[PDB]
Amino acid sequence: KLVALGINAV
Amino acid sequence: QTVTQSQPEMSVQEAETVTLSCTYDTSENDYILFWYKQPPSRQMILVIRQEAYKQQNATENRFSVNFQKAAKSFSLKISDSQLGDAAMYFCAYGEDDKIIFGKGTRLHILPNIQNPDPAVYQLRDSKSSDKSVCLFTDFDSQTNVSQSKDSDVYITDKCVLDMRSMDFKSNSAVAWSNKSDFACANAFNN
Amino acid sequence: GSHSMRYFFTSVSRPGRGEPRFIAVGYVDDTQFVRFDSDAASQRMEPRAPWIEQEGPEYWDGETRKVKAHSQTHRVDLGTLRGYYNQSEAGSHTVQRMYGCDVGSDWRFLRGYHQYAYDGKDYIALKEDLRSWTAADMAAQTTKHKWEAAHVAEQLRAYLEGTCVEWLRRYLENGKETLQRTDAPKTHMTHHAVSDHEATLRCWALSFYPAEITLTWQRDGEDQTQDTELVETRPAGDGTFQKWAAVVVPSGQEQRYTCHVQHEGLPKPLTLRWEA
Amino acid sequence: IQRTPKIQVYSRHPAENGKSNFLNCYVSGFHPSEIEVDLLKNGERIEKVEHSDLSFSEDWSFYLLYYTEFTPTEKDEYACRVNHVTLSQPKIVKWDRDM
Amino acid sequence: ADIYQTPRYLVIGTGKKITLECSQTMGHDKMYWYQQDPGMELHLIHYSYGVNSTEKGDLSSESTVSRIRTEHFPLTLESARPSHTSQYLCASRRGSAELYFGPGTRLTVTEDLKNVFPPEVAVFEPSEAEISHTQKATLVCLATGFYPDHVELSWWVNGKEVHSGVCTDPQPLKEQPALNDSRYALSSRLRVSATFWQDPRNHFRCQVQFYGLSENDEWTQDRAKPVTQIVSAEAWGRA
Repeated sequence: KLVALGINAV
Repeated sequence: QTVTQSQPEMSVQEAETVTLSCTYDTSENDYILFWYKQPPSRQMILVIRQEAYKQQNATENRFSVNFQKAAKSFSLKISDSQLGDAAMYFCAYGEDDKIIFGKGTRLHILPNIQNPDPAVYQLRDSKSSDKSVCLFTDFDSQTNVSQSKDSDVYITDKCVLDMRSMDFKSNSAVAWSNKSDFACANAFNN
Repeated sequence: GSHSMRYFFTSVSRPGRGEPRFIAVGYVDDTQFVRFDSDAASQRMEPRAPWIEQEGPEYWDGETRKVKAHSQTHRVDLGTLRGYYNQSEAGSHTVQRMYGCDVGSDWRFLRGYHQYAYDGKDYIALKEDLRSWTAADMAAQTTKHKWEAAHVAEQLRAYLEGTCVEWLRRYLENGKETLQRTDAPKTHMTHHAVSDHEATLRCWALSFYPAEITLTWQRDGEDQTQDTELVETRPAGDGTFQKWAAVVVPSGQEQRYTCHVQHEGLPKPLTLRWEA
Repeated sequence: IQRTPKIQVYSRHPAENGKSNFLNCYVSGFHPSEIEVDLLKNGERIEKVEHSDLSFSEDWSFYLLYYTEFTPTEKDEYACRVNHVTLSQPKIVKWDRDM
Repeated sequence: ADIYQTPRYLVIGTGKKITLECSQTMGHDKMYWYQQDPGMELHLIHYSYGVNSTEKGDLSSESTVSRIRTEHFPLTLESARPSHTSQYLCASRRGSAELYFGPGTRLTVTEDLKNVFPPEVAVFEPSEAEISHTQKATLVCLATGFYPDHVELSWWVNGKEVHSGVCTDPQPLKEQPALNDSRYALSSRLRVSATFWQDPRNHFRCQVQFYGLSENDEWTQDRAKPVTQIVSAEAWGRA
């Protein structure tokens, strides 16, 4: 199950 | 919808506690939840923010939340209600994308009217040119002003007034028209 | 034994010729279960091992949404980084992201990872404490601080400790009959004679799962010398793996070299001497 | 940081004549992604070859697996021809069963 | 430093094209555009991950904006229509966490630009019966026959704006509720002590900011140009 909260543009 | 606020309106006495209800639908475990206040300025302001991995506490202010993940419930508790808490309250769900809001709850705050003195007064005139206005004031906060049954007469909604320096508050509504038959004794009479 | 979930993301810009190519893959140990390819038809997260197919359409719609959000963030990233490093709008560059959890034999959280790379070189990485970032580069210092203000680490830590392990456990249950099953190595030796003075020996392990294997040659109390040739473990294509380990003996006497094979599929380690 | 492909050519099962099988070519440790990979039957040249999804190791280097069904014979020759950025010219690796 | 929306108010007339500026200096990557009807629901209408990124939510007209030279995230309605009448809320996001809303743009699209009228303001004086029975005095203020409902009423005593003792209707009234052009009416109330009212040194004013037409477009016809302006009525203490 992938990340739903935590990926941000660099 | 995905975020549900199933009470569009709520009203409470001054100095009392209210719990605005929110539930949501997600097939996800990681996310964040929010409450957002929108008073008559229409300026959206964050009230409180709950991440899905956090525990009790925070909280922090005169506003708390009762967050229950398995229940998928994110209740907002507002205690010692002041008149400044009158506003729209929204509940919201957020992921990396997106954030979506529930439909929203409009909250009214009924003042404590210590000494009710209902009365309709006629305001002198404005300057030799109407519409000369009627004024209904000093009724208690449970009182219902019904809108005008007739399209040539206009009635406003009720309205709380706060005299900060005299620590005194007052409800009121305004009525006006042309109908030559027009007097203030008949105005609010309905 | 111990287990892991890992996702691998690749974004390759395609200057002028369309939108970036984006590839995403998911694994439990050495078994792929999901994939996404921005240049396939479905535009959907797709199943790749039988046991994942069991999840309902909420899952597929969910993982399709998030993976695309990964992609979109990468698509922005490529524009960001092209700026950071003064590179030209023409010419391809690559973003890579990888993340996942480890659990031990008791199915409990061991460790987590979230690393990122630009044009194949490290860029930014979540340290093992899962509270701190490692950023070699200047541009990655910029990223560090922004993510620090955003509490990215705090979110990733959760996922890693929560969602990532819980669902790893769910997958290990559902794919129990294959994920938790071991296929032992089928081993054999072979002897290829370079020069009349020299002979080469390759120790084989075939049909094994998982990939984790160690192959140690010996001449009774010897190990790797700058001679030991140990190739990368490779996929057999059927879900098992293959690997070999060689040694050259200028010996006319291949004795007494031993190959030693170790795997979760073998109850006891194997010892293998040469034949005739 | 350009990295050049390691190339292995091998069969899924130990090879037997006239017995159906799959011919692998496993390219690894390369960067960047773009890569050209062919399976040669007597130097030219197999169609309908499939390959795994692009993934990568912990040094960020890429790996792909290319494969097609085939039935071996004592006489046919098979090799893997690979071309990449880091290579001056297509590198042909021959499949030696053992023999 | 903060997040910004311009213009605060706008009136246009159907078919015309319009752009709503939203700018933000907080370094934020994700930005969003919500549209809010008088029925108050917040509809995600566009968002964005960072520069080059745009995606829709729905709603005719504007629904794509642009995002290149900074963010900077301008919505644009090509060919406006009465449907587009609403609040337009722009917002910026810290990471994947909370939002930071701009003030909003209140947009009214009208069927004809000569449906635009400024408010007439009158102040009505406290009744002697109120004063006598209550020992307090309420002034009422009425702002009438204005379109669009883009106004900010404020009360002023002796040259300073007041807030204690004030109540303005939460929303105005359509004077002619059968029209789509309907001009509005807004009432308000300042309550003061009897002594303070009956003091002739004391000055009272009701101030209505009206937002309407601008330099850009465009006035033939008469009745004076209904440009942005302030209208006031006043009264003095009477004993």
